[PDB]
Amino acid sequence: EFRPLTLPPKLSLSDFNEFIQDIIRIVGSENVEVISVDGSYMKPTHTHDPHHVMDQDYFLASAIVAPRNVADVQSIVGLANKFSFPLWPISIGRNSGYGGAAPRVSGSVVLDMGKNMNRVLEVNVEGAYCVVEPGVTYHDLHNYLEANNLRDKLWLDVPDLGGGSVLGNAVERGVGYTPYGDHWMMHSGMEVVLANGELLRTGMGALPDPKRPETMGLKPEDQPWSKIAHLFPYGFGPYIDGLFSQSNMGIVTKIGIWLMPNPGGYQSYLITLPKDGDLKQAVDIIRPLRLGMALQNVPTIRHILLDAAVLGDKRSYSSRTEPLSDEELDKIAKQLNLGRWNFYGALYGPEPIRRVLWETIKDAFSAIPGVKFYFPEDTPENSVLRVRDKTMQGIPTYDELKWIDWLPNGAALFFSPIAKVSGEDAMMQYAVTKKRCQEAGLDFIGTFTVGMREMHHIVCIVFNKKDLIQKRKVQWLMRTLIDDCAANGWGEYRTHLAFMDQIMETYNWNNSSFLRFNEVLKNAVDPNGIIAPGKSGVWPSQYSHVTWKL
Amino acid sequence: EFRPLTLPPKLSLSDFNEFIQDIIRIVGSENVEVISVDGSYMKPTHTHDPHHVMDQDYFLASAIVAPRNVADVQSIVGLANKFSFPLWPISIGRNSGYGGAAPRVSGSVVLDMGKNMNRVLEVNVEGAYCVVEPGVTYHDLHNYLEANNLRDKLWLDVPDLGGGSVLGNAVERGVGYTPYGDHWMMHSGMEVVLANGELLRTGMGALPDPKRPETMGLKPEDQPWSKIAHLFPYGFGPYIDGLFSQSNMGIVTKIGIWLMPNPGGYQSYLITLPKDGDLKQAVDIIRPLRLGMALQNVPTIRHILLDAAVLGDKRSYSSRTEPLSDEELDKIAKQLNLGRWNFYGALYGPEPIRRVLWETIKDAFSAIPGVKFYFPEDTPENSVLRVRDKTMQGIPTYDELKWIDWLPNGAALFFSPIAKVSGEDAMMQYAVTKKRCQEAGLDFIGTFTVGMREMHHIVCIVFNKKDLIQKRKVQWLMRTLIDDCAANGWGEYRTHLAFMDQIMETYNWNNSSFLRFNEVLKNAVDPNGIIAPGKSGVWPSQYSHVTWKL
Amino acid sequence: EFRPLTLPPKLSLSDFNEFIQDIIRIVGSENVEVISVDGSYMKPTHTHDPHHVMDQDYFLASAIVAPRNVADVQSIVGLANKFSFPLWPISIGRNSGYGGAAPRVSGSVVLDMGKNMNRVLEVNVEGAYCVVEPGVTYHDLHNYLEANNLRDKLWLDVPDLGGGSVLGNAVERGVGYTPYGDHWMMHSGMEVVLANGELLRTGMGALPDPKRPETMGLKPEDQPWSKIAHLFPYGFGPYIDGLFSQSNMGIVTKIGIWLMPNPGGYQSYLITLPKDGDLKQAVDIIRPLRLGMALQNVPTIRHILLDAAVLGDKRSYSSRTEPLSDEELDKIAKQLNLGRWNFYGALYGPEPIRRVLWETIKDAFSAIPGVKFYFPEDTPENSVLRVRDKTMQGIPTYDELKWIDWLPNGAALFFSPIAKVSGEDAMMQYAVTKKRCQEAGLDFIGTFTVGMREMHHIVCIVFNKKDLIQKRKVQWLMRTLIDDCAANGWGEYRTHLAFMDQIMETYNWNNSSFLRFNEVLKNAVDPNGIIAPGKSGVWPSQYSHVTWKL
Ligand SMILES: Cc1cc2nc3c(=O)[nH]c(=O)nc-3n(C[C@H](O)[C@H](O)[C@H](O)COP(=O)(O)OP(=O)(O)OC[C@H]3O[C@@H](n4cnc5c(N)ncnc54)[C@H](O)[C@@H]3O)c2cc1C
Ligand SMILES: Cc1cc2nc3c(=O)[nH]c(=O)nc-3n(C[C@H](O)[C@H](O)[C@H](O)COP(=O)(O)OP(=O)(O)OC[C@H]3O[C@@H](n4cnc5c(N)ncnc54)[C@H](O)[C@@H]3O)c2cc1C
Ligand SMILES: Cc1cc2nc3c(=O)[nH]c(=O)nc-3n(C[C@H](O)[C@H](O)[C@H](O)COP(=O)(O)OP(=O)(O)OC[C@H]3O[C@@H](n4cnc5c(N)ncnc54)[C@H](O)[C@@H]3O)c2cc1C
Repeated sequence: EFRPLTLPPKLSLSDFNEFIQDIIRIVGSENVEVISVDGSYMKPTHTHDPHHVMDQDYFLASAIVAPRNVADVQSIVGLANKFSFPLWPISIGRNSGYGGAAPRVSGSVVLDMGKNMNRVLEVNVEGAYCVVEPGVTYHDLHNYLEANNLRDKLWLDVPDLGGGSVLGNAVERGVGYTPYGDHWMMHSGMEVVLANGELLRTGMGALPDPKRPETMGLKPEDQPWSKIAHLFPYGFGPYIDGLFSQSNMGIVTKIGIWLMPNPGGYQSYLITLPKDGDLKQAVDIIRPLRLGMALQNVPTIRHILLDAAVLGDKRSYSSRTEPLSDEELDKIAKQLNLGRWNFYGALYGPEPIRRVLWETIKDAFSAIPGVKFYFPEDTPENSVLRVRDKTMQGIPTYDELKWIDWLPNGAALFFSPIAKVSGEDAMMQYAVTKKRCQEAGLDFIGTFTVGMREMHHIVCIVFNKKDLIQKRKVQWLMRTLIDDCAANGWGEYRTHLAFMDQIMETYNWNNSSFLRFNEVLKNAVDPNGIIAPGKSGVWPSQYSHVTWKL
Repeated sequence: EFRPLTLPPKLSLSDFNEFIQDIIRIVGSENVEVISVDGSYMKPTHTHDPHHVMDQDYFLASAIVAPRNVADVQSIVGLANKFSFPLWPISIGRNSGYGGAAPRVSGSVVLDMGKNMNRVLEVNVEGAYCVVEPGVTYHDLHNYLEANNLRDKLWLDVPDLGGGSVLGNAVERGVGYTPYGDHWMMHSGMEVVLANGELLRTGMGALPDPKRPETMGLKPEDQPWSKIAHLFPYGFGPYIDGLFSQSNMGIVTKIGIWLMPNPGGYQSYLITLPKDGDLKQAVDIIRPLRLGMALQNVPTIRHILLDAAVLGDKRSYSSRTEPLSDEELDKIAKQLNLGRWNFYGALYGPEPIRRVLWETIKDAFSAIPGVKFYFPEDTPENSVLRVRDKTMQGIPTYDELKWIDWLPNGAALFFSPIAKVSGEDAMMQYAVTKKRCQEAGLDFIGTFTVGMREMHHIVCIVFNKKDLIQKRKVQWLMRTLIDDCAANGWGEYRTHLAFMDQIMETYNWNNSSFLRFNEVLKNAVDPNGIIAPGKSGVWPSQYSHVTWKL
Repeated sequence: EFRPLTLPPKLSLSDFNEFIQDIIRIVGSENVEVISVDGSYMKPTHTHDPHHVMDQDYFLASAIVAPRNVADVQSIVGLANKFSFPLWPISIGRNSGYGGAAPRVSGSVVLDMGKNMNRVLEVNVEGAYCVVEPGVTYHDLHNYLEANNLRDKLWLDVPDLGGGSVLGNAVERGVGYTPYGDHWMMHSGMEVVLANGELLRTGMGALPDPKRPETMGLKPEDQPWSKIAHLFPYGFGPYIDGLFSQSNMGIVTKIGIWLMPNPGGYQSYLITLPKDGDLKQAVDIIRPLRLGMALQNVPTIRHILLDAAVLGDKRSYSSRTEPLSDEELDKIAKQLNLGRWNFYGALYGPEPIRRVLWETIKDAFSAIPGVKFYFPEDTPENSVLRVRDKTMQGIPTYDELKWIDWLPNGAALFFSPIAKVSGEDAMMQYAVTKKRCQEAGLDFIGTFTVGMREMHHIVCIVFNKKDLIQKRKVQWLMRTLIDDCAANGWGEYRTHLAFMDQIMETYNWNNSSFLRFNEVLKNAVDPNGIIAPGKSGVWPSQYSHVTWKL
């Protein structure tokens, strides 16, 4: 195809056409798409940001290319290196709130790994691990377990929605809600295509499977792994895996992800905290419990509007364009039988062990007046608890997508700082965030997800994507939260394409020593700068900081 | 000081002398040492390998330099870069069985970070972490906790001996025996001096602590960390921490290590397995128990000779120069009230939870005929269980050093492959290893340490370091084990200076893609190749592979 | 001389010694100084910052070198380039409050141009200009005019103290108080030694004086200038002069500065403004008057404590360690017969024109209740008006040095933002600055100097240089003021060595385009980076930003 809306830097129309004809020859006209529609969560867009905070076509692919297999990715990298054409690899492209599948550099080729590199490569029972390609969503892996009846031996660990890619999410250091919720830490053994196009496998994945007649003559990509590849992540020498998470250091083609054995017992629960201020003592109560494993999974502390927005848009609770008052938030909480903060958790394993932990939890939470305790059965059919009850056992749902519809043409942008696990720090972060949302004309919507010694604070900014003024207030809000949080010693763990530079600039101890070190690494492994330039604020030397940073 | 036995590559005597005078002016004559004695575990040698498998002076420093602080390390790096002088950083230098403090390249300056960079920088109760410099041995950190009474709030995680550096051990991906036994995974926030001499801090350590009057004007090295630095390891962007473990990518000056809260209950235990063949069923029993967390810590399966060697040298059990027969191992086991394999573990937490897990463990292990169960009280005063009862609660001991004295001038060399957690794989690795020890004229001595989905098989080769013929059989044994194990699909997780190249060559999937990628990274960050060239087989471009590899 | 406390980067002791011997052979032992005392304003120190906000030896020369002439500077530049030794040129080195004579990079050679390159090269009556070398202080040029009776034809333009170098001050874009107060704009024709060591002359100074018998054979440095050299600054082509002010682009050896003809009438005056709040209306009154030239010179609006501090230390007005209250400032104002703000100006020219402008000024200022008007005769012997009456006619005094002694071991640090000439903007800047001084435990001391469309706000931070806690509060105050002011859209016009990087980082529109452009220029003209690296935040490529910025 002939003429794209945006060409990547320094490339001529003729070169773009020579390039696209070269790729069409490799992958088939059916797998290549030239951009000369926001779509849905259902069938994600792969050209731009469906939840566009900047203009809709601000972050835009010149073309979307779907490799059929690893050999196609090596060839496409060969061609991107020959023509100096930047690639933007995606797995599923549902990074909603983080830019969807849009490239950081406009004119890049969006590399859709997901459409054809789809396979559940292995489900190993005794080692309790799975091996997956980029296109395996959580829903897909769930169906795979069900079809082979593996559900009674191994459980999954899923984020709030089930359509994300198991690999994509793990390489972004995404989070789920069972004891295996730290997705990046459950990995072991990854396959990567380097920027130079060579194949690399990490850890014990570098220890080759001994030759045998049955595997002779296989392409590298298609060779099995040695026995400890997906069991012990470290291998020998430098542990380079982390270089591939949240980076532009390579294209991840395969990954092993450890899976939890059916625990032989499960019980989810909801603890309702009546006051807005009860966040402080709840978190102080969580702290010791999380550290000594009374709290096994990743429990979450949801703000009343996150549950309300799952249940119905803002127009169903008030016909007010401005942010709900404190008094209106108490009314909504009362109407839903929830508190101002709602703590969701789960117990795993034998009844005798659950019983004792549940008594410990109940007892500690009782120091907060008005606390109420519920199991799924005790709540209404449409309750969030009934949805999260599936979530904390590794079953994928899509119910939580509905809070994005809080406003008319609801688009989401996530502000994701980390807080200490202490009531004091949590209140401070909340107060700082709440204040700026108010100044911006937006309701505060958020969840705290409880890690062992930290909490990920997912502030959910929802705005109408067809309101120019509010889009501008959101950009102002985001950039100010970034700065206020940094001035309070909190950094974000993950962000959207437009804020990558400003968030990396916040990690500037000792005159930006961390970004300089990362640049050095990137320019050595990618001398033509073709793999996702700018991802995480890391720019290869051919991209002037002046021209490209935001 | 004037004339060293061995100069580093390409450096003249005149330049060595200029360099040393330059360093003496920086650190003081008392902190520099020119080598113009194997010592002890008590006062480790810092010039060569005390457990020398090669000739005693084969791996030798030209000089030993002790920086007083981080400014001194930056200045030494600056001088090493000016003169192209290789540095071999050590923390404590007790890497016995792995080369002690010896440099991979002879003529290097051994950088003793531990002598003056000694401080326990912070013990944070609420965040349950500690922050340490290279000189903090486990014993040191234990005494710090005792002195401030922290013992009742926070426990340590220690390897078999207490003299190791908490940081040194973790950057080697060392292993301890409590639930926080995976030392490298308990870290969060490191400070590194790069090869260019710049200071870097990883993760959230890159998000600076907000200015305040009290900390103004501090040198970078001396600035505090922001709140989440030692609570959430990831930070933002590429997670580069693993680039600094088992590597020559930089000189670690500080690290935070997460510490376990007193569990509120503890009970250690020993399960004796009568037959040599009971390893298979034991491991199959361990498998599910480890995966479902009935086994909380890192339990170990010790071979009867490892416990015997702790209790007395070989001469005290037989006056035979050849390896003990099977029948003699049964007699020794009987004499000590141990099995042929001895399973050591521990239970943590409230009595009601310990009770239930202990009944589950006992029950599962009962399927093996002749199994006996003991608590420390049930065994003799000198028992290994009583020593490990301290070990599995994070209390440092030195009792286990005695197995090194199995033979007259006993030296240790560790062969450390990983095995699946399956009886079949374990028996096979053991059989392979046992056969070669026998061909070599050595007793098989080893432990299996149980990770979640893998076991670390520490084969403890002990040899007389004044026996030339046996030293040679030891090198033959090691090199053959390496190849045999790789041919059965097992790689080693850590090794000694003399086998680093042969073990990295084993991790050659896709034509050594892993090592090539590592070399690219090393040459970019260390253009003069001054930081520990050859560490893990990774050689900077100025070190010919032909000249330097073993 | 053998061993300096601090060596410049990458240079050995041997090279330092070769270098120094080379310079001693060029300039004489009497003109070189090796540093192996804060001194006074009387005999300034040339080794470090006498008003040290950082540690006293934080910014320190390795040696001080005094060239006898321009040939010596070219030879020193040649040697600095051969050895890669950084030079820190000073003229007089009285940059008190801005770092004194201290180099930005410690270990630099401080190039004392003033000691021997001292000459008033020319005073031209018809062209009303003077030509000076670095060593000509204002006092010196005043005495030259007096000695030749030029006082009745030409006046000087002096800053608050008379000891500064006429050239040094102008290349820093310093400010004086007569109609020729914009010192950098009164220059025309400069001589510079470039970093490559070549001699350049700017503007019409590049159009050579036509040969004549009398000037044949002169060294370039010693040749006269052509007729328009000091009359028309521009010359032909690119006007590169500004590249040499506040820069490290070269070493200024000569400059011409335009001088005002005796105006044929002069009258200074003081307008006292009773209330703290009267700043707003005063500035709005100033605005139109400045723009239409009723206000001829650079009038100043001094804060009551600046005049009080000239008259006596803080101990003489209160024995309070904390900052004076509002009520105490009113008492002090009353005691001195001053307002809370005191406007100092002057009228120039014939009586009939002065009369009319004075009636216009008086009238406009009468809209502020309680305003009082004074001529020098009307005030006491020790009054500031009597001192500034000399200052606004270009006569040098040293009376104003006394406010530095406000506190026991008083040191000064200047915070120098620019403000619009509007009451609203002035009040806002003052409020911002006042609040932070208070949080820091310091009295607010400052002056506003009135440019045509801008005001220079000289906030005079005075602190005890032997108080560690206060030195730290001072650094906290400065760094916070910088950020607060930038967030309100004000940047500083000049600063101290320790804040140069943070102030240049503030001038980051379009991703720091201004600094990148400056770095490109610096690295082209100074490939060895020897001329004052880091001056104004501008670092040559051999100085890592990570290592060197503050
Ligand atoms: C309502 C809602 C709820 C959410 N809840 C959660 C939650 O609970 N937990 C959570 O973690 N996230 C959550 N998210 C964030 C995001 O939606 C999910 O994390 C999702 O799984 C990410 O999209 P994707 O995995 O389909 O991947 P992709 O868009 O494919 O994103 C992968 C990204 O990682 C890189 N990448 C992906 N594949 C590759 C590859 N093969 N090679 C190299 N780089 C690659 C690229 O940077 C890319 O942009 C939520 C989002 C929404 C809208
Ligand atoms: C009887 C015996 C039992 C043992 N049991 C165990 C056990 O149970 N578990 C276990 O893990 N180990 C064990 N060890 C192995 C080893 O002795 C210990 O791990 C010990 O803690 C390592 O030495 P050190 O920590 O003093 O470190 P060092 O010798 O200081 O070694 C650190 C090594 O890591 C690197 N390094 C160290 N400090 C730095 C730094 N600051 N910057 C960059 N690189 C650095 C270098 O490569 C160096 O050689 C045992 C050894 C013996 C002899
Ligand atoms: C009480 C007090 C009051 C002050 N009042 C005023 C005031 O009213 N107005 C004002 O402008 N300043 C004022 N100053 C600031 C400063 O003290 C004066 O500006 C003083 O004239 C500067 O020092 P110097 O001229 O002796 O120069 P130097 O210290 O010699 O400084 C010149 C600086 O410019 C550069 N430089 C100097 N000479 C050369 C050269 N030959 N080549 C290249 N670069 C060169 C260097 O960066 C150097 O650090 C005041 C200071 C104090 C302590």
